[PDB]
Amino acid sequence: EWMPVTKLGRLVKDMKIKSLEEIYLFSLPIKESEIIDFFLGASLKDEVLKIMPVQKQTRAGQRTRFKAFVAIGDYNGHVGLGVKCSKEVATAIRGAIILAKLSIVPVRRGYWGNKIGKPHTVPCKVTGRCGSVLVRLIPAPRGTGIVSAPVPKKLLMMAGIDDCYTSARGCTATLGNFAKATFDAISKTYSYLTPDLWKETVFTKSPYQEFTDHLVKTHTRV
Amino acid sequence: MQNDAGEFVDLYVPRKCSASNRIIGAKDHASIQMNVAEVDKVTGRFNGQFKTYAICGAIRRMGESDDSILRLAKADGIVSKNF
Amino acid sequence: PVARSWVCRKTYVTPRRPFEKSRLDQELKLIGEYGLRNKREVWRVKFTLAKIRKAARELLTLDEKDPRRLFEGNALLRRLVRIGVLDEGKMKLDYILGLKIEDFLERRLQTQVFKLGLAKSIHHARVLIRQRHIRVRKQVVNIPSFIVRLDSQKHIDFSLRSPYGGGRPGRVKRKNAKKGQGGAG
Amino acid sequence: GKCRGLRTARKLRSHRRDQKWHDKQYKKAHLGTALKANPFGGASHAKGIVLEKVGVEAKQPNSAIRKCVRVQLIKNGKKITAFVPNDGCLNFIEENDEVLVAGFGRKGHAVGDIPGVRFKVVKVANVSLLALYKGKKERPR
RNA sequence: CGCCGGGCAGCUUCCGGGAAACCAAAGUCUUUGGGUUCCGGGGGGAGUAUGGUUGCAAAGCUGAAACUUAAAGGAAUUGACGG
RNA sequence: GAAGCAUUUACUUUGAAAAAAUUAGAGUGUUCAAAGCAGGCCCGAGCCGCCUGGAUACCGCAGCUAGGAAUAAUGGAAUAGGA
RNA sequence: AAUGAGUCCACUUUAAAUCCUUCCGCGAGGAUCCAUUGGAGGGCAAGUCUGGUGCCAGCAGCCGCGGUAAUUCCAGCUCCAA
Ligand SMILES: [Mg+2]
Ligand SMILES: [Mg+2]
Ligand SMILES: [Mg+2]
Repeated sequence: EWMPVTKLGRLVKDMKIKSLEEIYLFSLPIKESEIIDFFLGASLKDEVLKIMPVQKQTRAGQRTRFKAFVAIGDYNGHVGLGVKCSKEVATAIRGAIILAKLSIVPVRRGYWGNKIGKPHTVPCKVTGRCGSVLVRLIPAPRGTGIVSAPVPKKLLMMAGIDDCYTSARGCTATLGNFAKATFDAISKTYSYLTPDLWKETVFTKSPYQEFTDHLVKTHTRV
Repeated sequence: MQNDAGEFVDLYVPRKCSASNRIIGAKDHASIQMNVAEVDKVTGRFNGQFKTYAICGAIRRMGESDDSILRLAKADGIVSKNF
Repeated sequence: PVARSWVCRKTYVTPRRPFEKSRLDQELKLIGEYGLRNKREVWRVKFTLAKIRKAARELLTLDEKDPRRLFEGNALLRRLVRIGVLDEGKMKLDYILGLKIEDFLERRLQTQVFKLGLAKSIHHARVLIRQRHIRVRKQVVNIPSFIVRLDSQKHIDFSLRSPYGGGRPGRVKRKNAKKGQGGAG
Repeated sequence: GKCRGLRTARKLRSHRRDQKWHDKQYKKAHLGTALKANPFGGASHAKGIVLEKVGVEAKQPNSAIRKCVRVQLIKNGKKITAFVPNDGCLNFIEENDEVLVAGFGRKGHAVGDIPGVRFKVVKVANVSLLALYKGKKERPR
């Protein structure tokens, strides 16, 4: 049973803030995965991209640990990608799933042209870097599908992006870097500034001051 | 956002920095949002209202958050205009 | 030196990666659920759709009110409407870009014969066509990949010579009846 | 950096072909030394006559005797060494037979642990070697 | 004690970059175009053979191919070893 | 309207001319299709036959033509041998 | 129950034929009227099943497999791809 120790977890558990988008809006750090499976429960799917057997050398031979790459997300605009290393595989997969939940991010979608229905593709061309890997996402028309290698295909399908031309560069056989670069481009969708976002922002109350009376009565400490 | 029929197709509308006018992203944990209290003209007591400024993490890492907040406070009639 | 034509083309394209698990599963679902013979028929249908989509994309890049865009867009939309894969309300190239091969596979003669109640069990609908029991309006067709137009849709029927329309029962029933009446009075 | 001027097409093109001579594949295809050196002369197969049956020791760390034949080609009568692939297929080939010889897979490069052998036997005298191995046909005796 | 210009450098910095070591240039690069010269294309064979050319010579410049090979390398990490 | 352009070019847009076939593409149920260039409609029968097609695009550079004139090059009065 | 693939009378086709097309008569129950090429360690879909061999014979484009319990050779069985 979830007993939260965070102001954000206390507000989430008591149904004071709903719809994770304002947690994103005020850009707060999420430090409990229970928030993420509270809001996005029964829609998150997770899959293991890779288990790699990492090693370090000792005088009594090698010490072999296992690193797990888990990509998570509902298919409607959120992904995270977590990575954890452990002495045994099942622990690594569990920890990678928790870390993937914690690092979840919203995906901006746009139109290739003639903005008719639901948004289906990336809103512009974005590029993520990790190590030597450079992944470039390019807007594609409807019904194109995702034209990619299998790993960014998995990540982009979990993002809810239906149609995307891609391009890569570098040592893409370094699947950790290549997954991280795809995740980087996906997050800089909302990092990007577009003329329809030029309108001046209006500042609403942060959740920490909107429910400060609830937080002083119920969270600390009783 | 704003497909041709007219409705808004966006998860949310992110904040923009009040100094550099850049998007404050969902994983920018160096970016603050600070309210500055107002006082009434006659006795200087807090009257329950405030003005809000958001600074992105890049400005707040340059060291220019101080001067930016001071200029925004000049522009909004906070303290001096002649300081 | 000769009065031949030599003009021909392939009607399909193989996938780039063999042994992709998801692609293999999807086209096996299409084969089993529509009663096809091999992967080549799936590939032929998706090649047809890809060529249509290429034409539609190239027209969409052009300027509106360009005479070529108007002429070829109207012709393409009229063609897709007359074969029934696109509705009359959706008369723009964006809806052309929204099509899927499950829309084209539904318009085959085999699918129509099964869905008209004229034969159960789509595999029985294939062998019924290939044995010359079925006719579009008056023409006997044994081609499971015949693409049925909207106008020639109400006229799918058993042929007048098969032993499901008119008479003349087949050689098996005739043989059994004649050996029965040779064995009896 | 490179020159970007509007009237620099001659410099760009001349530099590109002068630098195209610096990759292995373009030079191999376009110099003619490789075409003259290889015994097939640009052909994909060749016919020859078996001179003797040899066994080549496999490269380390593998250890075996790879059964080959010494073949002298009918045209341009160079002498090559061709592999005889399968478990017993050397016993089909008798001395002074007339074989067909194909490449061995890597476009004039040695393959596997077999040192210096670039060719394999297909169709010892005209019955094919696969049909002989599988029992489909037999030597024309 | 300061200011300006041109120099040889130094410290510091989440400017940004880079595989990293590091670099205020090695930045302003998939958000890729200021001008221009020279030059690389897996490791060897080999800066060898041959022709030419310069030199008194020693040698310099220009410069292959056959053949061979599945790695050779860079930067960091953990150990082991260090007269 | 006869004549000429107060520079001449590049550039750009237009118009003529760039074989057919092939390619793109319109029409047409070869029984479907690859193809082909065909076909379609009434006969209660004089019907001593009617309708319709065999499009269109593209065709680098060089050459020809008519508008624009920003960009880029270029030219006119300095021993005035100037208008 | 249904049908061709064949066998085959006739028409049609054609300069004369043939083939297709049309149509008599025969023509399916292991419907024996018999689907094949490559594979099953990874890349790359599919077995640590069994017998044999024992750094041999062989496989292997490349990493590699084989020295008496071979997921890789030679076979049987069962699977995979077109
Ligand atoms: Mg430069
Ligand atoms: Mg080299
Ligand atoms: Mg086997």
